[PDB]
Amino acid sequence: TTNFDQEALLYHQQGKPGKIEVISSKPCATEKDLSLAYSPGVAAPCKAIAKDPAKVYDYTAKGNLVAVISNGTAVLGLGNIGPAAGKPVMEGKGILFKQFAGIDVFDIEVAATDVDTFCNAVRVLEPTFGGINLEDIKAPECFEIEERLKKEMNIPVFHDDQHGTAIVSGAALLNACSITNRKMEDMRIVVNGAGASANSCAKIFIALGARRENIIMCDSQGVIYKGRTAGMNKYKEYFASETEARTLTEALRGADVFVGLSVAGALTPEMLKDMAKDPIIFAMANPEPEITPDKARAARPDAIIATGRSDYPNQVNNVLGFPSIFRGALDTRSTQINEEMKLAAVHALAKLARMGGKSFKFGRDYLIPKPFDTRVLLWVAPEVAKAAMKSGVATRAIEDWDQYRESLEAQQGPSKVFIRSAINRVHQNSEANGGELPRIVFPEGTSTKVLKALATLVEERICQPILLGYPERVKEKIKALDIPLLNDVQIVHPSSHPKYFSFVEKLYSLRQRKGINLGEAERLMADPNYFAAMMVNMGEADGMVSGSSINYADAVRPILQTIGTYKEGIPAGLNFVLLEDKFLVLADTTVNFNPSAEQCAQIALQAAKIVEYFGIEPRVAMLSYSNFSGAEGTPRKMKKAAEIARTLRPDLMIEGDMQADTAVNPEIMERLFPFSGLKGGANVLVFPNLESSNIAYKLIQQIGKAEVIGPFLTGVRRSANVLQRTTTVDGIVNSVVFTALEAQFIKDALKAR
Amino acid sequence: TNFDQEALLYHQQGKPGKIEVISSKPCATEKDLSLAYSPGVAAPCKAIAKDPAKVYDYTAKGNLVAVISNGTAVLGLGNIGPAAGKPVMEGKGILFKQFAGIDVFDIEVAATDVDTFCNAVRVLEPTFGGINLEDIKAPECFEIEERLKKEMNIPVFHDDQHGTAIVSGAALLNACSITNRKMEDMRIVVNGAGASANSCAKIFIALGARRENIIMCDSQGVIYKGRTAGMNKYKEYFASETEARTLTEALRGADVFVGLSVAGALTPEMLKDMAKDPIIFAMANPEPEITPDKARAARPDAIIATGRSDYPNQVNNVLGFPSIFRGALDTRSTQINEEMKLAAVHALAKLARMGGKSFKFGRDYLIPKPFDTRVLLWVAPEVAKAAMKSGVATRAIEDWDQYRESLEAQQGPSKVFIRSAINRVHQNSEANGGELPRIVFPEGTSTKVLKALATLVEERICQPILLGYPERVKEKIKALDIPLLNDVQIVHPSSHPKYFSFVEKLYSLRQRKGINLGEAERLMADPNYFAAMMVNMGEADGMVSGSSINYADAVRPILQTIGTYKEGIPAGLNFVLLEDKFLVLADTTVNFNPSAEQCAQIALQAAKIVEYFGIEPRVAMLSYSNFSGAEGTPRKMKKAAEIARTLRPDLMIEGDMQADTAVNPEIMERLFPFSGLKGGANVLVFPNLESSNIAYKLIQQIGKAEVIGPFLTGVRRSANVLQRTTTVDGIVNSVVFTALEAQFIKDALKAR
Ligand SMILES: CC(=O)SCCNC(=O)CCNC(=O)[C@H](O)C(C)(C)COP(=O)(O)OP(=O)(O)OC[C@H]1O[C@@H](n2cnc3c(N)ncnc32)[C@H](O)[C@@H]1OP(=O)(O)O
Ligand SMILES: CC(=O)SCCNC(=O)CCNC(=O)[C@H](O)C(C)(C)COP(=O)(O)OP(=O)(O)OC[C@H]1O[C@@H](n2cnc3c(N)ncnc32)[C@H](O)[C@@H]1OP(=O)(O)O
Ligand SMILES: CC(=O)SCCNC(=O)CCNC(=O)[C@H](O)C(C)(C)COP(=O)(O)OP(=O)(O)OC[C@H]1O[C@@H](n2cnc3c(N)ncnc32)[C@H](O)[C@@H]1OP(=O)(O)O
Ligand SMILES: CC(=O)SCCNC(=O)CCNC(=O)[C@H](O)C(C)(C)COP(=O)(O)OP(=O)(O)OC[C@H]1O[C@@H](n2cnc3c(N)ncnc32)[C@H](O)[C@@H]1OP(=O)(O)O
Ligand SMILES: NC(=O)c1ccc[n+]([C@@H]2O[C@H](COP(=O)([O-])OP(=O)(O)OC[C@H]3O[C@@H](n4cnc5c(N)ncnc54)[C@H](OP(=O)(O)O)[C@@H]3O)[C@@H](O)[C@H]2O)c1
Ligand SMILES: NC(=O)c1ccc[n+]([C@@H]2O[C@H](COP(=O)([O-])OP(=O)(O)OC[C@H]3O[C@@H](n4cnc5c(N)ncnc54)[C@H](OP(=O)(O)O)[C@@H]3O)[C@@H](O)[C@H]2O)c1
Repeated sequence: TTNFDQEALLYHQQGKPGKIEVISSKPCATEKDLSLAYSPGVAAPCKAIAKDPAKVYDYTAKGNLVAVISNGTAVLGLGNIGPAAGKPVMEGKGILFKQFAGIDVFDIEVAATDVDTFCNAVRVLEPTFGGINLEDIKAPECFEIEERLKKEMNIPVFHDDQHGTAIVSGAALLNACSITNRKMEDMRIVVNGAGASANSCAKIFIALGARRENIIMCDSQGVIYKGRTAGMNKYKEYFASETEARTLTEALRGADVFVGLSVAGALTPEMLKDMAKDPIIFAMANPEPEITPDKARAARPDAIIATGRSDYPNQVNNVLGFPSIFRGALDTRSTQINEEMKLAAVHALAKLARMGGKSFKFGRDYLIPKPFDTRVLLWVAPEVAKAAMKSGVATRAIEDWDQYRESLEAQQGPSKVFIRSAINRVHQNSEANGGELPRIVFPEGTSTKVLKALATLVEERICQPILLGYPERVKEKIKALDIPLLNDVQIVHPSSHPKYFSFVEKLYSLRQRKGINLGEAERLMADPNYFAAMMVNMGEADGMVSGSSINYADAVRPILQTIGTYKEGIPAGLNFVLLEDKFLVLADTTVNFNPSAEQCAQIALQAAKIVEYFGIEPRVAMLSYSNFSGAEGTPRKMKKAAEIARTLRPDLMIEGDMQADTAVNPEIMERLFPFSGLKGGANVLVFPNLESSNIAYKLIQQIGKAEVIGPFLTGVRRSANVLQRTTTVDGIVNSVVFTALEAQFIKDALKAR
Repeated sequence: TNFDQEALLYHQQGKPGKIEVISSKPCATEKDLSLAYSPGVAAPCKAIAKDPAKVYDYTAKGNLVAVISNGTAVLGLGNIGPAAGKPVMEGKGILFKQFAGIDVFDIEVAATDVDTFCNAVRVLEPTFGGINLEDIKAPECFEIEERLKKEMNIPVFHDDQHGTAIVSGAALLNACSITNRKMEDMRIVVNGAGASANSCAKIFIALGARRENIIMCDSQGVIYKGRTAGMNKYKEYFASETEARTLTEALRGADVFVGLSVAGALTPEMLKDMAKDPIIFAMANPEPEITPDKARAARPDAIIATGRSDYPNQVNNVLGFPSIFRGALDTRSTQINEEMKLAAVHALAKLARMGGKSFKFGRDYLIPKPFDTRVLLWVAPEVAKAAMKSGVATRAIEDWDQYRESLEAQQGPSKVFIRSAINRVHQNSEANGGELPRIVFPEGTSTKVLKALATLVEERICQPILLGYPERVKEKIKALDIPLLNDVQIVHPSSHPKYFSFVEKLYSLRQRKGINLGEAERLMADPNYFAAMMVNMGEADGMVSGSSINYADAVRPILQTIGTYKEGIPAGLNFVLLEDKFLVLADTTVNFNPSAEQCAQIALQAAKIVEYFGIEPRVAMLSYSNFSGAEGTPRKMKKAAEIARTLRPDLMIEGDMQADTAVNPEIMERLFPFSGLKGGANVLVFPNLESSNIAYKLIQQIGKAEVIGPFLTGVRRSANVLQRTTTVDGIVNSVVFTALEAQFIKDALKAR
């Protein structure tokens, strides 16, 4: 097993067994609350439901809970493994459910291998569950089970295989047809394979506007022809086309859309020559796609390529369809899931792809929205609800949409989507630039944490790393760590680069009158930190990430000495604390020992600019130990800093001084100090000295369940970032992601000048 | 209906459910998605293919029970349907999680028929690691229990019958063993041997009783031979030899009276006719069967242990199912065995028989209070012993020390710290003749203070001496509609009989510090100064203030009047109660910029409090550098750590560190293995006021941990100052700990 395999194995091993747990929604520790929960004060909701049964949806979590039910017979690529071993997949499905829609998930791995036991056992769980997701059931049992369940149950039932990927496939097909200006009246599709996904795709395409005679079904044995005596399954013979294309090679003559859903290797360049004008190719059977996009473009440049892998664009992911469907169904309190909801979802996905703080560009490489696009939910969950306003079988029938919009936004706070949006923005910036990752120089080439994070960063295509150090030693360390992904990395020895002496001359010219001459300049450039700073300054790299193996002072001194600050800029750290519904920005945590009022105001302005880059209105607060006291010492300095920042940036909302609770709690400020101009809480917090900010952010990172990312060195001319020496692998990954974002922004700003 | 509306908020409150499901493992990134979803999620699956039992090592099956039901008998109500019973099942689940740390699902089976219910629960076997099916109808409960025990391996447990049996046996064994009678030969009569009483009688006969040695008289008369009224196939398991039918003749009141059903049937004439030492268990209906006062008045020589929460000797299921099911789960036990039931009842009896002290085992402490922390820590290991002895646990058994460590970790400070503080307050009050500490509140006309005082006086913690106008505060109390405050003591500072003596003593204290008789008379009108003088002169045990005014103006009179003891420095002490440990931040209120000696003294004081709370203190002098010793704060922190080490050479106090290095053992061991601090630091000493204040306030607000404080340490007497931005529950916690400190200081002053 590789390093990733071992990490995945230990993912469910370390700490508490499993991944999911059940906790009280609100705190319950007091004896009065315990009596409210144990003494017969909890019988009152039962009596309330007694007079109104359906009202239970508002009297419990049933309306916000989804079953995830499987028998362990179609677990990914494992085939039949039994319900016992199908538990971690259900846990992962529930994790994805909560991540992408915010719905509580109950994973039930029922041991009903027989169809009758499944049907007569699932039906009895109806009154206590708000919706069921069937999955991981092998054919042909799954089709019959779902068909019986849909009629025999009065609450929505969804199958991730019978109505799963086919929604994203239909959205991609709609976008491809719009690109090719071809209507659904005369379209040719050959759905290779005879699995659940193939039949689901065929059914939804037929219900979408395709003609059943035009479409054909192909499998391992061959194309189902008229009067076929092989494959006596009812579902297989249902999608039987009267033709003579049993041969695989000749079955694709004049094929408008490949939509291939068979194992890898079923497509060849000679086979690719058999497609019709402007064909569309779909991958299948991860992790090996049906055909590589590069060879498809080389052989047939007029074609359109869609894949099921993260590496190549146009990723068909099953996570785009189910979470929004279920969120819309439950919030609208729908009593069933019909084809109208799925068609509405397909239309919404196609519309979103056709048309944080930015988006992609419509084209041949963007037919469906990326799975990391949060707006997906906001653009398809209401639409399903819209279908619930027309199709029917839905109670409640919410009359508002903005309230629904903000309710949906409440379930996608920064703690869930901030890093995902940052990585998506990095990908958008790289792809819009031609497809080159920013060059990030790592002075610590022989650092275990840096290399272990570089494996993930290279796999995720975030940055192009340039490790500094002796090539032999870093290669030995990579081989010892067993990372078969950094073997092709670029390693640059400091005193071997062709531009090394140019860097020495540049540093000598910069600081000739600051205590450095040629003899000292060469020795300084021998250091990896100074060489990395010079590389970043001179344009040989976009950014740099150092300080993992040394203290912050001697890791940030070369950056300030070489790269320096820009006009009217002060170097300053900056941390993002990603809470449930907001992210706070603490500044500064790393550089300034005891900033004055002017320095505090400048730090506040820099932090506000960084916040505004992310599309969030900044509200600065000058933290202190006193609430608008203005007394001698820190309160006076914070008051003066707030006034200076207000004069510099009048349109903002700055106020000081105040304590942390007054700043970050709008209710406290409104109740106690209604005169202050800061309304709604503060997302930017400027600290009086270094000890306060450093200790506060480290304590929040350690003992607080919230996640902090940083510190990021702001106020420097180029994109230089220093990691805290106590960082972890994930901290390095996040910091490198945001360093790549900053480097791309700085490079784009430089170019557009 | 706000009590129901509280759960309706729990059902809306930006959260539409009483319970919710979160992810213990992180899920925020594409790598995390690959780890949790396909194709990475296939990697553990192939691991489980070799051995199915490895699910207990991979998935959350081990810590997963369910409250299965059908709504046939839900709480104090008859048949209601599976749909309408969900809130009570969710309450059972949250009780499970709170008192045992067990994740629990809420499944309702919409089937009154036995066959479908049994089929569904049997087929849910690999889904769940344990079954706590509860609130099903009877006597079909016996049938479903037997069928499920015979069908699948995982332990099926009916909470009602067996938990009632365990609690009844625990209350009965100690009572019988102290009444000069035996539970095996002396003819006990009891009341009931059916449904839950059937399990009660089975537990009794397993604990010494029998069918022939013990004559059983039922709640529904008697289930002996003859009369066939209200008979079923599962009732004659305890036929007796008494041949009478009427309660007067069938029941002669021989040894005990354990009623579990039917309305109140206990007459004073019958209690007089009872032979000797009436042991009465009158849980029965949701409503009390017979009130304990009437039964006690009927027989003065009677020892009555009712089964209601309104009276002492409480009987509850929280001493039953949680600990025993935790024990069964931890060993991956197969099915449910009687031996574990007798082990649990013996553990409860021993715990009942054997902070500062505990309530005397007499007529009031037959069983401990049904929320005590030691209950689980005692019952669960014994249930594990029984499960191992019965040979039903497939999983191997390790040393019991690690098991006890895990059981203790199941209930960290965040769940039990305030409750244990309240219990210690009550124990100190009981050990002091029932007197409560007198706490004087300078702000007698503060809405938050009065609202918190309602709960504080309802919980019997402190005695308010609210200062201010005797009429204005009464008007405020009437406006806020708090009845319990109608009997509190209101003192006008300028009209108290001891006002002039206090003025004279204040003038004597600070005659050479800018205060003369006129200025002392002017200052004693201040409620803060008067409360401080009251505490200093012993007329009140403690005081809390600052809920409306800023900290400086609220703490200056305390420092000027009460002062600091020898070798003491005033400091603010905050407790951050995390899931596994509690940190102590100091100082957060007073010292603008303490020096090395001041920081060392603050650390010593904080270590003293931590030692008082029964935890080994580990001190860390926080800074922005990691053992750098550079000019400025790092050098001051290093010097302070050295001074504190020389002062108390038995604690582990380590240099200057960042917060992450201090509170994380892994970072400390990996980066700085040359240090003397091991296992993390539970005491943090900050270099200045801004750092500590901002850190504690930010942790309180944006963190998910509970911060209680700040507490004023280093003063001669008990006197705390609340934060201006405090809430009602914060005031409640601060007053609880102020009362605890006042009791400790009064006890210290009583001697010498
Ligand atoms: C995540 C963590 O680990 S946080 C740890 C806490 N932080 C620390 O321990 C480090 C705190 N900072 C410091 O100790 C220092 O201020 C350092 C390391 C930034 C600089 O060391 P110093 O001896 O003060 O300065 P140094 O000689 O390196 O100065 C380098 C350059 O920075 C510039 N500089 C430093 N601070 C500032 C500032 N606030 N504004 C503008 N320029 C500045 C100087 O002008 C100088 O430029 P020059 O070469 O043209 O003269
Ligand atoms: C994306 C995130 O997460 S952070 C988002 C932050 N949002 C913002 O709006 C950031 C605000 N702006 C900034 O931080 C910066 O000032 C930026 C991004 C505008 C970049 O400013 P820069 O382009 O680096 O300024 P710079 O001073 O280098 O450019 C002016 C010229 O002076 C030159 N120059 C100035 N000082 C020096 C020096 N010491 N040595 C050499 N050249 C110098 C530069 O080479 C440049 O010349 P060029 O354009 O021919 O190459
Ligand atoms: C929870 C929150 O909101 S925390 C808010 C942040 N904290 C604050 O704003 C308050 C910080 N503390 C202070 O400002 C001051 O130190 C105060 C208010 C406590 C008192 O300091 P001063 O106002 O200078 O005191 P003052 O001159 O009135 O004397 C008061 C007494 O306190 C004593 N005292 C004050 N600080 C100390 C100390 N660190 N050690 C010993 N004694 C002390 C003085 O000796 C004096 O006693 P004395 O009259 O017998 O000589
Ligand atoms: C419980 C928690 O959570 S925190 C745990 C840790 N807490 C602590 O350590 C708090 C410490 N608080 C205390 O009171 C200390 O334990 C003590 C008892 C040692 C302090 O002693 P003090 O309160 O200073 O009193 P002291 O020992 O001086 O009293 C002896 C005599 O001096 C007299 N006295 C002392 N100071 C004065 C004064 N200013 N004016 C008049 N008489 C005085 C007392 O009247 C007493 O006389 P008596 O024998 O006739 O009764
Ligand atoms: N969007 C996605 O990335 C996505 C979504 C869902 C599922 N999946 C993948 O789908 C798989 C599970 O579902 P499935 O229905 O695809 O399983 P599957 O039915 O086993 O997939 C292959 C089947 O297609 C037929 N087939 C056609 N041409 C074939 C050929 N040349 N070689 C072999 N078989 C050929 C065979 O069926 P006959 O023997 O009956 O002819 C074969 O059993 C997993 O790999 C899962 O990851 C991917
Ligand atoms: N130890 C505990 O914490 C504990 C235990 C149990 C109950 N309670 C409390 O008691 C309430 C629940 O009541 P419950 O009925 O489930 O438990 P219960 O009153 O202790 O059980 C008595 C059972 O006997 C039967 N019975 C026979 N005659 C009866 C009569 N006249 N009235 C009532 N029942 C009669 C009923 O079963 P049939 O309907 O099958 O005859 C009933 O379920 C809740 O408030 C709950 O909190 C607490």
